[PDB]
Amino acid sequence: ITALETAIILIAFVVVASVFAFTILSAGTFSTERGKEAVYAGLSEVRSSIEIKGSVVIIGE
Amino acid sequence: ITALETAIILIAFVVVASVFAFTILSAGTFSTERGKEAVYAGLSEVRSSIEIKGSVVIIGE
Repeated sequence: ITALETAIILIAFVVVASVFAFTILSAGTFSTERGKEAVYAGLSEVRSSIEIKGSVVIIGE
Repeated sequence: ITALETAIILIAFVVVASVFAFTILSAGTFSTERGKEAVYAGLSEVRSSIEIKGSVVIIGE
């Protein structure tokens, strides 16, 4: 007797673990993507800049 | 577990540096502009003298 039912719980747990493992794999991929994008965005902002060259001229009507 | 955690803290520190960096850039531009005004202001004052020519005359009522 004891042999047969042990099989059922045996399958039941591995299926749950596999489904959980699949979710972690998908979740981990999204997290890394978000982190990578943040670094690229930060570097772009620091680099961009404008400076004024020469004197300012004003024209009277 | 440690992977998912580390992404969240990592983004937090990058954003803080980005905001701090932006503040420095804007702050530094103001300082340079103010320093430049002083030199032009100083030079203008030195050359703006005036001089008396001739003799002084008084008219009797």
